[PDB]
Amino acid sequence: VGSKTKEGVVHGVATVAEKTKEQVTNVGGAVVTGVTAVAQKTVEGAGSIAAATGFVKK
Amino acid sequence: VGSKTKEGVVHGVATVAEKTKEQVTNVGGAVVTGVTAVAQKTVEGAGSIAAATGFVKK
Amino acid sequence: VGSKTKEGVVHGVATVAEKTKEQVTNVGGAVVTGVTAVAQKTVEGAGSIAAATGFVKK
Amino acid sequence: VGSKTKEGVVHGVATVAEKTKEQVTNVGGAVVTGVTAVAQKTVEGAGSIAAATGFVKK
Amino acid sequence: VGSKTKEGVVHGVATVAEKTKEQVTNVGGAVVTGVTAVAQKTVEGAGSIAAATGFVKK
Amino acid sequence: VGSKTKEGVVHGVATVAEKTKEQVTNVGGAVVTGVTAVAQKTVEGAGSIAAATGFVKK
Amino acid sequence: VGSKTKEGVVHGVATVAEKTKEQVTNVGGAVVTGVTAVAQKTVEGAGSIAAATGFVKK
Amino acid sequence: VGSKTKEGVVHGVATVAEKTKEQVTNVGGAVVTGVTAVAQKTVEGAGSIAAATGFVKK
Ligand SMILES: Cc1cc(-c2ccc(/N=N/c3ccc4c(S(=O)(=O)O)cc(S(=O)(=O)O)c(N)c4c3O)c(C)c2)ccc1/N=N/c1ccc2c(S(=O)(=O)O)cc(S(=O)(=O)O)c(N)c2c1O
Ligand SMILES: Cc1cc(-c2ccc(/N=N/c3ccc4c(S(=O)(=O)O)cc(S(=O)(=O)O)c(N)c4c3O)c(C)c2)ccc1/N=N/c1ccc2c(S(=O)(=O)O)cc(S(=O)(=O)O)c(N)c2c1O
Ligand SMILES: Cc1cc(-c2ccc(/N=N/c3ccc4c(S(=O)(=O)O)cc(S(=O)(=O)O)c(N)c4c3O)c(C)c2)ccc1/N=N/c1ccc2c(S(=O)(=O)O)cc(S(=O)(=O)O)c(N)c2c1O
Ligand SMILES: Cc1cc(-c2ccc(/N=N/c3ccc4c(S(=O)(=O)O)cc(S(=O)(=O)O)c(N)c4c3O)c(C)c2)ccc1/N=N/c1ccc2c(S(=O)(=O)O)cc(S(=O)(=O)O)c(N)c2c1O
Ligand SMILES: Cc1cc(-c2ccc(/N=N/c3ccc4c(S(=O)(=O)O)cc(S(=O)(=O)O)c(N)c4c3O)c(C)c2)ccc1/N=N/c1ccc2c(S(=O)(=O)O)cc(S(=O)(=O)O)c(N)c2c1O
Ligand SMILES: Cc1cc(-c2ccc(/N=N/c3ccc4c(S(=O)(=O)O)cc(S(=O)(=O)O)c(N)c4c3O)c(C)c2)ccc1/N=N/c1ccc2c(S(=O)(=O)O)cc(S(=O)(=O)O)c(N)c2c1O
Ligand SMILES: Cc1cc(-c2ccc(/N=N/c3ccc4c(S(=O)(=O)O)cc(S(=O)(=O)O)c(N)c4c3O)c(C)c2)ccc1/N=N/c1ccc2c(S(=O)(=O)O)cc(S(=O)(=O)O)c(N)c2c1O
Ligand SMILES: Cc1cc(-c2ccc(/N=N/c3ccc4c(S(=O)(=O)O)cc(S(=O)(=O)O)c(N)c4c3O)c(C)c2)ccc1/N=N/c1ccc2c(S(=O)(=O)O)cc(S(=O)(=O)O)c(N)c2c1O
Ligand SMILES: Cc1cc(-c2ccc(/N=N/c3ccc4c(S(=O)(=O)O)cc(S(=O)(=O)O)c(N)c4c3O)c(C)c2)ccc1/N=N/c1ccc2c(S(=O)(=O)O)cc(S(=O)(=O)O)c(N)c2c1O
Ligand SMILES: Cc1cc(-c2ccc(/N=N/c3ccc4c(S(=O)(=O)O)cc(S(=O)(=O)O)c(N)c4c3O)c(C)c2)ccc1/N=N/c1ccc2c(S(=O)(=O)O)cc(S(=O)(=O)O)c(N)c2c1O
Ligand SMILES: Cc1cc(-c2ccc(/N=N/c3ccc4c(S(=O)(=O)O)cc(S(=O)(=O)O)c(N)c4c3O)c(C)c2)ccc1/N=N/c1ccc2c(S(=O)(=O)O)cc(S(=O)(=O)O)c(N)c2c1O
Repeated sequence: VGSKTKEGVVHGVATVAEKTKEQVTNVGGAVVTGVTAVAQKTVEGAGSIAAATGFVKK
Repeated sequence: VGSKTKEGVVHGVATVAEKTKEQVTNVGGAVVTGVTAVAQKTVEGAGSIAAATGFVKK
Repeated sequence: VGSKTKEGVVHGVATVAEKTKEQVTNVGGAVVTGVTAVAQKTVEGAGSIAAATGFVKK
Repeated sequence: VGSKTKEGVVHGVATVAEKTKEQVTNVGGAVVTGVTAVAQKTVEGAGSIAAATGFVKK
Repeated sequence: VGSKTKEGVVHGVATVAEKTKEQVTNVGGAVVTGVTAVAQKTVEGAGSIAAATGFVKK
Repeated sequence: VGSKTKEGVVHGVATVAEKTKEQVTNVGGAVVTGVTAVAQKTVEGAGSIAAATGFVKK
Repeated sequence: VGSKTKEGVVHGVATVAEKTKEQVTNVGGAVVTGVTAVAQKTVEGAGSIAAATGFVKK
Repeated sequence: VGSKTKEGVVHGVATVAEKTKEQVTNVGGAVVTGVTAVAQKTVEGAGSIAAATGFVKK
């Protein structure tokens, strides 16, 4: 019962970022800026890769 | 009972970002800016890759 | 019962960041800026790779 | 019952960061700036790789 | 008399070759197979980048 | 008389070769297989980057 | 008379070769297989970077 | 008369070769297999970086 399982895989990626200026200003919240070539696999779990989750209150 | 399973896979990607200026200003909330070549596979789970989830209140 | 399992894998990545200036200013919250070639696999667990999770209150 | 298990693996990565100036200013919160070629595998555990988790209060 | 001169330049390239098998058989001649991101600039010269130049005779 | 001269330049390149098998068989000639990120600048000269130049005779 | 001269330059390169098998068989000629990130600048000279130059005779 | 001269330069290179088997068989000729991050600058000279130059005769 031979079973192969290629899951949550990422291969053969090539990004090129040319940026003269890159700022992230944050006042009161969350920021999630740059993600590249990210992989995940959960079992009885909750995956949440890029989750900027803000709560401003008073 | 040989079963192959190629799931949640990402391969052969090539992005090129040329940006003279890139700003993200945040006041009170959330931001999720740049995601590229991201993969996921959950089992009994809730996947949520890029979720900027704000709550401004008073 | 020979089973192979290639899960949560990341291979063959090549990023190139050319940036003249890159600032992250943070006042009251969270920031998660640069992630590249990150992998994960949980079992009875909750994976959460890049999670800037802010709570501004009073 | 020969089972191979390549999980949470990261191989063949080559990043190149050219940055003339890179600042991270933090006032009251959290910051998580640069992650590259990071791998994880938990069993009965909660993986959380890059989690800038802020709580500003009064 | 300020003169800028961006000549013979190549920047921001990202190729991705996925090939299961790649053969080059040569019997009597020339072959020039793979060129990528190549640049040149001659002055009183003859540029000739990829020149497979065969002469079969008797 | 300030003159800048960016010539014969190559920057920001990222190739990714995934090849299961790659053979070059040569019998009587020339072969020039893999060139990547190559640069040149001659003055009173003849540039010739990849030149497989065969002469089969008798 | 301030003159800058960025010539024959190569910077910011990142190649990734994954090859299960790579053979070069040569019988009677020349072979030039793998060149990467090579730079040159001649003055009263003849540049010739990858030149497999065969002469089979009798 | 301040003149800067960045010529024949190579910087910021990162190659990664993963090869299960790599053979070069040579019978009667020349072979030039692996060159990476090579630089040159001649004045009244002839540069010739990778030149497999064969002469089979009788
Ligand atoms: C993209 C880019 C931006 C800037 C630059 C310049 C100024 C600046 N802000 N300045 C401020 C700000 C505020 C001021 C304020 S306030 O806001 O009220 O507080 C007040 C006052 S005042 O009351 O005293 O009047 C000021 N004076 C303020 C002020 O001066 C900022 C933010 C940015 C400069 C240069 C620039 N880019 N340069 C170029 C220029 C050339 C580039 C060239 S080339 O040489 O032309 O071939 C090529 C290339 S490429 O090959 O890579 O494509 C480039 N990328 C080139 C390039 O990027
Ligand atoms: C990367 C880069 C940054 C900037 C730049 C310049 C200034 C600056 N802010 N300055 C400020 C700020 C505030 C001031 C204020 S305030 O706001 O009230 O506080 C007041 C006053 S005042 O009342 O006294 O008037 C000021 N004077 C203020 C002021 O001066 C900042 C923030 C940034 C300019 C240029 C620049 N890039 N340069 C170039 C320029 C050239 C580049 C060239 S080339 O030589 O042209 O060929 C090539 C290449 S490439 O090969 O890599 O493509 C480049 N990348 C080049 C390049 O990047
Ligand atoms: C950077 C920057 C910041 C602010 C700023 C400063 C103070 C401030 N006050 N905070 C308050 C105050 C009161 C609060 C009160 S109250 O008193 O009862 O009313 C209550 C409550 S509560 O109930 O929630 O408890 C609060 N939370 C209150 C509160 O948070 C706040 C809110 C903000 C403002 C402006 C600012 N400017 N940023 C700059 C500044 C400069 C920039 C420049 S320069 O070179 O300097 O010219 C250039 C450039 S660009 O050309 O590149 O785009 C920029 N983008 C620049 C830039 O972005
Ligand atoms: C950097 C910077 C910071 C701020 C700043 C300063 C103070 C400040 N005060 N905080 C307060 C105060 C009071 C609070 C009160 S109260 O007293 O009862 O009213 C109550 C309450 S509560 O009830 O919630 O408990 C609060 N939370 C209060 C509170 O949070 C805060 C909130 C913020 C403001 C501005 C600022 N400027 N930054 C600059 C400054 C300069 C920048 C320049 S330059 O070169 O210098 O020209 C350039 C550039 S750019 O071209 O590259 O974009 C910039 N972006 C620059 C820039 O961003
Ligand atoms: C760096 C920097 C800092 C601040 C700054 C300073 C003090 C300050 N005061 N704190 C307060 C005060 C009161 C609080 C009060 S209250 O009194 O009841 O109201 C209550 C409460 S509470 O209820 O929460 O307990 C608080 N937490 C309060 C509080 O935190 C705060 C909040 C902030 C401000 C500005 C600032 N500037 N930064 C600089 C400064 C300079 C920068 C320069 S320069 O070369 O110097 O020109 C250049 C450049 S760039 O060109 O490269 O972008 C910059 N970015 C520069 C830059 O970013
Ligand atoms: C020359 C030659 C080549 C091969 C052969 C077969 C398969 C193969 N690839 N294998 C696979 C397979 C699976 C892959 C999987 S999976 O399915 O999920 O697990 C995934 C992935 S991936 O994740 O990376 O996408 C892969 N890349 C996989 C993959 O590459 C490769 C690269 C090469 C096989 C044989 C071969 N030549 N054999 C010869 C050759 C000659 C033979 C000759 S003769 O000399 O020509 O007369 C005679 C005789 S006989 O008379 O005795 O019958 C023979 N038996 C001869 C003979 O056997
Ligand atoms: C690889 C291969 C080679 C040849 C082959 C062998 C000998 C040969 N003889 N040479 C002669 C002979 C005489 C000359 C004469 S004469 O005697 O007066 O007439 C004169 C003159 S002259 O006047 O110019 O001086 C000559 N030059 C003469 C000359 O050059 C020559 C010319 C060629 C033949 C076939 C051959 N097969 N190749 C293979 C062989 C096998 C291949 C296989 S397998 O696994 O092995 O089954 C598979 C596969 S694939 O499925 O992947 O496509 C392949 N492609 C395979 C493959 O390509
Ligand atoms: C590898 C291979 C080589 C040749 C081969 C062998 C001998 C040979 N003889 N040369 C001669 C001979 C005589 C000359 C004469 S004469 O005696 O007066 O007539 C005169 C003159 S002259 O007047 O010009 O001076 C000459 N030049 C002569 C000459 O050049 C030559 C030219 C070539 C032939 C075949 C060959 N087989 N290779 C194989 C063999 C096997 C291959 C296999 S396998 O696994 O083994 O099944 C598989 C595969 S694939 O599936 O991957 O494609 C292959 N491609 C395989 C493959 O390519
Ligand atoms: C020349 C030759 C080569 C090989 C051979 C077979 C497999 C192989 N690779 N192995 C694997 C396998 C698994 C990998 C796995 S896994 O599955 O998850 O565990 C993972 C990974 S990864 O993580 O790095 O991606 C791998 N890289 C794995 C991998 O590389 C390599 C590199 C090479 C085998 C044999 C061989 N030649 N053998 C010959 C060769 C010739 C033989 C000849 S003859 O001279 O040609 O006439 C005759 C005869 S006979 O008459 O007695 O039958 C023979 N038996 C001959 C013979 O046996
Ligand atoms: C490797 C290999 C070699 C040859 C081979 C052997 C001898 C040979 N004879 N030479 C001659 C002879 C006579 C000359 C004459 S004459 O006598 O007057 O006619 C004249 C003249 S002259 O006038 O120029 O002076 C000459 N030059 C002559 C000449 O050069 C020559 C020419 C060639 C042949 C085949 C060969 N096979 N190679 C193999 C062999 C095996 C391969 C195998 S295996 O595992 O072993 O099954 C597998 C595989 S693969 O699956 O991975 O593709 C392969 N590719 C294999 C492979 O490539
Ligand atoms: C390794 C190998 C070598 C040769 C081979 C052997 C002898 C030979 N003889 N040379 C001659 C002879 C006579 C000359 C004469 S004459 O006597 O008057 O006729 C005249 C003249 S002249 O007038 O020009 O002066 C000459 N030049 C002559 C000449 O050059 C030559 C030329 C070549 C042949 C085959 C060979 N086999 N190699 C193998 C062998 C095995 C390979 C195997 S295995 O595991 O062993 O199965 C596998 C594999 S693979 O799967 O990985 O591809 C392989 N590729 C293998 C492989 O390549």
